[PDB]
Amino acid sequence: EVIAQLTMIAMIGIAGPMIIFLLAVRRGNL
Amino acid sequence: FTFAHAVFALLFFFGHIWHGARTLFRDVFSGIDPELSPEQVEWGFYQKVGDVTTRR
Amino acid sequence: ANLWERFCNWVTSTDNRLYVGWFGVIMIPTLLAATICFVIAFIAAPPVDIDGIREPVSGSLLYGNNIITGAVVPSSNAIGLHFYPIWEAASLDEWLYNGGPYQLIIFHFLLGASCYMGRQWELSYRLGMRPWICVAYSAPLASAFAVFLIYPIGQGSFSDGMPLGISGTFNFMIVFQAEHNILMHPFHQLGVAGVFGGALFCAMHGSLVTSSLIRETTETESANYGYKFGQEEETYNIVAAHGYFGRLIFQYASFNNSRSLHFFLAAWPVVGVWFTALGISTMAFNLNGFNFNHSVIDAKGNVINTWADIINRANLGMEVMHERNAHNFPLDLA
Amino acid sequence: MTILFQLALAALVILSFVMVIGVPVAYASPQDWDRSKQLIFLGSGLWIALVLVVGVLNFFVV
Amino acid sequence: METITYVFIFACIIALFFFAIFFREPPRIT
Amino acid sequence: KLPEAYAIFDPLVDVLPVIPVLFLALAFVWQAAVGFR
Amino acid sequence: GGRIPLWIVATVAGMGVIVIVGLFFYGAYAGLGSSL
Amino acid sequence: ATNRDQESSGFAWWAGNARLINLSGKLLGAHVAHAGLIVFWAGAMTLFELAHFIPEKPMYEQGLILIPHIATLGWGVGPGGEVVDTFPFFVVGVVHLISSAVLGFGGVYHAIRGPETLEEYSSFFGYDWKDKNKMTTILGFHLIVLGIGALLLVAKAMFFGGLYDTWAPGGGDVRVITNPTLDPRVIFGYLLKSPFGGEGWIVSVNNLEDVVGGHIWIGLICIAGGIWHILTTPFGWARRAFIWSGEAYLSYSLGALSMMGFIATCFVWFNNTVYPSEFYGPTGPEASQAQAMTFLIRDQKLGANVGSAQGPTGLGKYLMRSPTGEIIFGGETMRFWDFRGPWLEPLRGPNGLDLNKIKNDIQPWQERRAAEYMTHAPLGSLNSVGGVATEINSVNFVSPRSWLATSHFVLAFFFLVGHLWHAGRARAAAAGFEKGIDRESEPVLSMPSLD
Amino acid sequence: RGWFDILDDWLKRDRFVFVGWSGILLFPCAYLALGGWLTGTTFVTSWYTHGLASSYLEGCNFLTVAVSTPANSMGHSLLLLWGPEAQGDFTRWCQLGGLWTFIALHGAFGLIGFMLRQFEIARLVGVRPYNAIAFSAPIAVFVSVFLIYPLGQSSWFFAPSFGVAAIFRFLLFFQGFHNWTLNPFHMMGVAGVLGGALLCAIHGATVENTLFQDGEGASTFRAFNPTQAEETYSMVTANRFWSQIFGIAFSNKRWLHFFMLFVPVTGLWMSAIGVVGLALNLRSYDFISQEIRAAEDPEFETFYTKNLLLNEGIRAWMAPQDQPHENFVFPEEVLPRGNAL
Ligand code: CLA
Ligand code: CLA
Ligand code: CLA
Ligand code: CLA
Ligand SMILES: C=Cc1c(C)c2cc3nc(c4c5[nH]c(cc6nc(cc1[nH]2)C(C)=C6CC)c(C)c5C(=O)[C@@H]4C(=O)OC)[C@@H](CCC(=O)OC/C=C(\C)CCC[C@H](C)CCC[C@H](C)CCCC(C)C)[C@@H]3C
Ligand SMILES: CC1=C(/C=C/C(C)=C/C=C/C(C)=C/C=C/C=C(C)/C=C/C=C(C)/C=C/C2=C(C)CCCC2(C)C)C(C)(C)CCC1
Ligand SMILES: CC1=C(/C=C/C(C)=C/C=C/C(C)=C/C=C/C=C(C)/C=C/C=C(C)/C=C/C2=C(C)CCCC2(C)C)C(C)(C)CCC1
Ligand SMILES: CC1=C(/C=C/C(C)=C/C=C/C(C)=C/C=C/C=C(C)/C=C/C=C(C)/C=C/C2=C(C)CCCC2(C)C)C(C)(C)CCC1
Ligand SMILES: CC1=C(/C=C/C(C)=C/C=C/C(C)=C/C=C/C=C(C)/C=C/C=C(C)/C=C/C2=C(C)CCCC2(C)C)C(C)(C)CCC1
Ligand code: OEY
Ligand SMILES: [Cl-]
Ligand SMILES: [Cl-]
Ligand SMILES: [Fe+2]
Repeated sequence: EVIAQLTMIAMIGIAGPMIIFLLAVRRGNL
Repeated sequence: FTFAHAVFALLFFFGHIWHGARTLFRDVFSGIDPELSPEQVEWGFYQKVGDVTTRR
Repeated sequence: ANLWERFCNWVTSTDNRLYVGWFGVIMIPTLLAATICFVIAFIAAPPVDIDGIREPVSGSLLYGNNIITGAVVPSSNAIGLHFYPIWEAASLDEWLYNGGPYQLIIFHFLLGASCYMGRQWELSYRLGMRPWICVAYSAPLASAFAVFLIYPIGQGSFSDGMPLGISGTFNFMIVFQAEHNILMHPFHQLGVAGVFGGALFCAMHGSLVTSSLIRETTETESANYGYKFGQEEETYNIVAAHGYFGRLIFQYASFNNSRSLHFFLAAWPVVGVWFTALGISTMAFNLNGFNFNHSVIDAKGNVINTWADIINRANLGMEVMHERNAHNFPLDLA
Repeated sequence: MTILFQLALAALVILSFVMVIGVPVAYASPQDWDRSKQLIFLGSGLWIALVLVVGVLNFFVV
Repeated sequence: METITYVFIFACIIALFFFAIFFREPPRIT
Repeated sequence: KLPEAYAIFDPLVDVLPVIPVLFLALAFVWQAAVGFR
Repeated sequence: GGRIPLWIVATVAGMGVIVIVGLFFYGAYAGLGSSL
Repeated sequence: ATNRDQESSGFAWWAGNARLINLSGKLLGAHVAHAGLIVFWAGAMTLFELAHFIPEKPMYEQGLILIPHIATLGWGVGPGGEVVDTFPFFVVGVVHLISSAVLGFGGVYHAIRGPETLEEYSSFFGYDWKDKNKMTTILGFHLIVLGIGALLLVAKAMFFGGLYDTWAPGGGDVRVITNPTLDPRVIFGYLLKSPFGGEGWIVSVNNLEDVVGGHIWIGLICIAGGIWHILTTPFGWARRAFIWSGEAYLSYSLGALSMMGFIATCFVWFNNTVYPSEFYGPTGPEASQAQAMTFLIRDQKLGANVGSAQGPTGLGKYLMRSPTGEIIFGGETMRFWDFRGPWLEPLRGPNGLDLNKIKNDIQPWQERRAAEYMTHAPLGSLNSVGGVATEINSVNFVSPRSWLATSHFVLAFFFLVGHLWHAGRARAAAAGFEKGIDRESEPVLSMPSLD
Repeated sequence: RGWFDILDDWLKRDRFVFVGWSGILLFPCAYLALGGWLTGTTFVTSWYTHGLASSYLEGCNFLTVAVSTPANSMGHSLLLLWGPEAQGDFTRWCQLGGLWTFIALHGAFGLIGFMLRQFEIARLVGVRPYNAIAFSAPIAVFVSVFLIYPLGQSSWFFAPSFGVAAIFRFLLFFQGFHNWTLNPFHMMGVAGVLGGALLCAIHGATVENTLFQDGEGASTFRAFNPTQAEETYSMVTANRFWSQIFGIAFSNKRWLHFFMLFVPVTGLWMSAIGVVGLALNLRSYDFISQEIRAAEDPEFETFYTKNLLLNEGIRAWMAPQDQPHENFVFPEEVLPRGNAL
């Protein structure tokens, strides 16, 4: 119910920092 | 009576601070030493703050 | 050259003892009219029916006021937000009764102070300065617009604008607490941080710079003569002020860049006062301070009062006595 | 076809969720401008189709 | 008498303003 | 209410409006990444 | 001495406060202090 | 290091978006991506409101600001503003939100992959801030686009179902407009009205005919100005008056937006035509007039002659005269006698409120509306305790009118600060002393003393 | 080297957080002021002293938590934990208000410690102690408001409770019972604080907007070296600006920063004095001349009379619950109220 809400926003939120993370490994163009 | 003395006591606290400071800081009342270097005020140069004898 | 160019050149001249400027062309007349009206109303104007209930409030010195009690009284609630120039009255007597001076003073004043702000930009342009002093002044300007203009608009009447007086201001503040719980509004809490912190940082900066003045005088002359106007070199040792203040707290809670330190001084109060002017400006539209009245209750449901409930008893005292004759119906909806 | 519209709809959502992380990493990685050109150009048509497919299915369930 | 007194003090301050602007010690560049 | 078909997405929908604030936050995570050059 | 990059600890630590505070605002509406 | 750090671009990280000033392609991405965010919010928020929406409660009891915008356009609503089909709300929601992703896609492409600068890839899209012909052409294109948009509203009102009309009899209803007002004596009379009490400048527009007709004029005005500017170049006088720089244009628009937010603020606070109270709740004035009406009704039923009742001050307890003689409600609400609303206008006569209509013609629906509105006055606390500041917790209400007016005042204020900041800086940067004073040519040092 | 000299050495060591002799007083009293506040706003009630909830534990939030004053029935007791009232019983101490005196008195000695620390560090670095002197105004405020004021009243009950909304209540008590807005010592304090805020803002903005171009980037912060000789902004262009904008201007940098010290420091001191008066109920409450006229002339009204009516509503509406130990029973019919409300 609220785990539904909190699990969605858990995933949406980490989504952003992950992009930054992935692009660092590939010595991406940060 | 009470009003005036409590008021006067309070103000006289400030005179104690004013004249106490002027005694203990008489040397720099007209200003700080114009030839004072960061080895004396910056961090680490001396092991004891202010003591020039504590190099390194 | 031609006549218009001579005039333009005098108007914008950086050699006039007081800069005039294009903003100054509007500011000067409007500030003069506000000031002359204000001085004459404060001394001699007869009682004003602020609340529109034929219950005139005496604000002026000749009608039995002193400096602390006197005021130019806001215009009648019967007028609301209608424009009430002198020429809309049937006579000066009617205009004085209904509070017209107040309108004339605040409108000319808001205009002139708006142009005082633009003048600050303009002179800084002619001098080759950076332009953002006028941004700093926008905080007090915004504040004045809030008590004299925005809050009347939200509430439907200049009669609820802040009076032009010492006690009138207190009246305004008490009433505002009862209708808006401004003490419980974060934007006003930010204003208090702004001005307490402003005063703190003021005293700090002055104390810290003064602490590290360079011995340039004897003990029998003012230390102030150690500084000569225009002088190339600085007269205090910022390294010494950092060394003192970094030890007072710790090294990085202290500033060593003079520009960052002064930008902090500008920003702290300016921002805080912006927030408090926004506080008045949004409570103008009745988005009031936090309400925690009967917020705590026990297992059965009795109210367990907090300090918020105690504040609310004061608020209720102000509510039920203010404008004691002007309410016929139970809710004070404006 | 009830359960078949929820099918398409989480397809959209599990594709958006991929396309959201993937497209910016793809773009600012120098390695595979071309190894990944096909990817995004496909997920795109795939995304769009899914939106359209979910758009017609709505008018069979909603 | 009290009105005269308040008005007189206010009027002295306005006169102070004038002298303090126009008859200031001129700041000069030593 | 949403259309009952999309009810199973109600909690996704409750969190979606705050997503634009995460963009502001994501800019600071990114400059922290690049060390505020 | 520096095996975990600072930008990471920042993000972890931030979202940690966001959660704790988020919870305090939740409790403003639930249970004790909610007026209910 | 393609700008993108402080050594090369001259701006620190906390003003890094100023690194983009002369990178037209990266700058294009920032704007499209940001447009993405705006259309996303329109979409996510509307769906959020839909999921939380109970059609039996008034809109204004449920914290909705966007669905009332859709209802005013004539979708999903019937007589008296009853919600009769939520499906259109859903549609507005999903289409904006879907659309945000294409926008999203386009901005992130341009800001990362695409050419950082556009002016060598194609001479039509690339631009120089200082090109006065290129700038007015972009202005002209956007002018035309705006003009179309205004005509879209006209199209909805005249050809595609109409608008919610709070003044339509039977208590309000959607209604097609067929006689927009074109007389420019009316349309532009609104612009010359005073903004003060009882006139209200353009906020006072109180019928949908004037609204639709204004949007015909504005659409055609914007389309004609678009062409003007596409074909013209600024005249000598205008060139000498403005600063021609990216940052100056920015400051002109911050100025514009500030002015508009303040106007919006007063629109939502005072106007109950294009912000119907069916949807937004009563106006502050409306709620206060409604209170006096409610207690007039109660006491008249008990036997009070409300026209002859002298209140404590000597003014009528229920009815008094405005300063030009109109019969208005008494008590503090005397400041609000400029209020006009559909629930109230039936009691109005040539000399104001009509005592015979008050003694005979008050219908139960007016009593209901006046009680409803008096108890949804737009007063409430920041944590949404409804009522005056001294009210106890219980009622969880803050009027959409408060929310929309406070948010946009705040926003309009900071955008005026932005204007002053960026206008000042643009002037300084154009004169070349925005980084400080040149020690070797300090201007005041070459000036005579004031004294 | 005697042992006193060796202990000096270690106390005055250059570390991340300087200690000094002044530390021995400062750090323990400060920590415990802070600690007992946190502890008490988190866990401790005001039920037995005030009839109020006051902790997170009870459901209060950051704005309504307080460490509240002891009950009026304690008088001015020190409320020592080992004293006649609580008799060493920690729980009873918390319940009778002992945390308020704990915080009040540890805080007092901590402020002492801090000022001595200001003096101690000044001496060793070799600067003038104007900062310590500036700290005297916060000490006058704290002493006047928190100690002197209740010592003149019936008990510590009427000192301020340590809480955001508790302090707001204190503000309003002072309006309704002392008419403190009317008090010229408060008015001078307002001038010093708003005036200091003004000086803070206008000085910072002037420096920022008269800077010299000492670098080539648009971030102007990086064009300052703390060891440079030269003024980083132009006093001469600052002076001309303000001379022509406002008619006068500072021309002396020393006087300007001395004035910045003086204005807010002198204002807090003036307000302290007014509060010492109020300790005794020696208020500027009334203007006798207005009252003689108003009593005789029902048509004479001013903002001064309107405000007392408000004061009167505050007193009667708030006293029963604000001073529960008085068992004030005010029937509805005695409550002052205007029409309708
Ligand atoms: C976003 C909208 C927009 C913007 C930014 C511009 C911007 C510009 N226009 Mg264009 N214009 C537009 C829309 C716009 N226009 C539309 C829709 C039309 C259709 C009518 C026109 C018609 C038009 C003409 C005919 C001309 C311009 C010109 C110009 C340039 C000079 C403007 C100037 O001096 O400002 C205004 C500044 C002034 C100093 C004017 C002073 C007048 C007073 C102070 C303002 C009040 C007058 C107001 C219009 C009416 C009062 C309303 C009131 C009751 C509220 C500038 C690039 C001029 C130019 O150089 O053209 C090549 C020009 O001659 N524009
Ligand atoms: C609406 C907000 C907004 C927008 C649109 C931009 C946009 C931009 N910024 Mg600005 N910025 C912002 C807020 C914003 N910023 C804030 C708040 C700060 C302060 C922290 C800054 C600080 C800042 C600095 C310091 C700099 C910029 C720069 C730039 C440009 C290039 C950035 C780059 O190379 O990314 C590189 C980063 C990455 C590749 C990491 C990933 C970023 C992508 C875009 C994430 C997208 C996620 C999204 C969910 C995608 C999936 C959706 C898909 C299905 C459509 C770009 C146009 C740079 C510039 O001017 O270049 C010369 C620059 O140097 N900005
Ligand atoms: C105002 C916004 C805007 C602007 C000015 C540009 C401008 C440009 N883009 Mg970008 N772009 C945008 C938005 C924008 N784009 C969006 C939203 C997307 C994602 C969908 C993209 C994706 C994109 C890519 C992937 C590429 C470009 C490229 C280009 C260049 C050539 C485009 C061209 O010749 O098309 C020619 C124009 C047409 C064929 C006209 C038809 C296009 C549509 C149907 C117009 C419809 C307008 C619409 C209905 C109006 C309403 C919008 C909304 C309110 C609903 C040019 C610099 C190219 C580039 O940089 O070179 C490599 C490139 O590869 N753009
Ligand atoms: C042919 C020229 C042209 C046209 C028509 C447009 C059109 C547009 N640009 Mg502009 N732009 C252009 C060239 C053009 N651009 C150039 C050369 C540059 C520099 C490279 C830019 C840079 C630019 C930026 C930076 C941005 C835009 C944006 C926009 C959109 C504004 C959103 C809006 O107001 O919708 C609100 C809705 C309405 C006002 C009413 C409904 C919209 C109607 C139906 C769309 C009709 C548009 C259609 C193309 C016009 C008919 C043809 C016309 C020539 C007669 C709009 C679609 C913004 C945007 O959203 O882009 C993503 C934006 O941020 N443009
Ligand atoms: C609300 C107003 C306000 C606060 C909170 C405040 C705070 C402070 N001012 C300080 C300094 C100063 N303040 C100065 C002038 C002023 N200070 C002012 C107003 C304030 N100043 C004003 C208006 C002025 C202008 C005259 C100067 C000149 C200085 C400094 O030099 C000094 C500094 O470094 O500034 C940055 C610091 C003292 C550090 C210290 O004693 O640590 C030790 C901590 C101790 C001993 C604990 C104190 C115990 C307190 C008194 C009681 C307990 C309070 C609870 C913990 C919290 C209660 C919270 C509720 C009441 C809501 C501290 C940050
Ligand atoms: C619609 C939709 C979608 C999409 C979505 C998206 C688009 C998302 C986004 C997302 C995002 C966009 C996110 C982001 C996030 C972020 C974050 C989470 C951040 C945080 C931050 C922090 C915490 C910070 C910290 C810090 C730093 C880093 C540095 C400095 C300091 C500080 C502390 C500030 C999907 C697919 C699902 C599907 C369904 C629908
Ligand atoms: C550039 C840049 C940036 C920015 C970015 C941006 C701003 C972005 C945007 C983006 C965007 C703007 C995106 C969007 C996307 C979206 C999406 C992804 C969507 C999707 C949708 C869907 C999938 C839907 C579905 C559904 C339906 C249909 C129904 C209901 C339910 C649901 C909701 C599920 C930053 C600052 C960070 C950094 C630097 C650079
Ligand atoms: C839709 C509508 C309508 C109509 C509308 C219209 C028709 C409007 C118009 C509008 C307009 C028609 C506006 C205009 C505006 C104007 C402006 C806003 C101006 C400004 C200007 C300026 C800003 C200037 C400046 C300057 C100067 C003065 C000097 C030199 C420098 C410069 C250039 C800076 C109505 C209400 C009926 C109804 C409803 C809806
Ligand atoms: C009293 C006493 C004592 C002592 C005690 C103490 C020492 C305590 C401690 C305590 C403490 C020491 C504690 C602490 C606490 C803390 C806290 C509880 C905090 C919180 C915070 C927060 C929650 C924050 C957050 C935030 C905000 C709010 C805003 C901005 C952002 C941030 C995130 C930062 C003894 C032993 C003698 C015993 C007897 C009595
Ligand atoms: O607060 Mn109370 O509310 Ca704003 O109006 Mn209704 O009463 Mn009266 O005139 Mn001035 O004051
Ligand atoms: Cl009153
Ligand atoms: Cl009333
Ligand atoms: Fe300074």
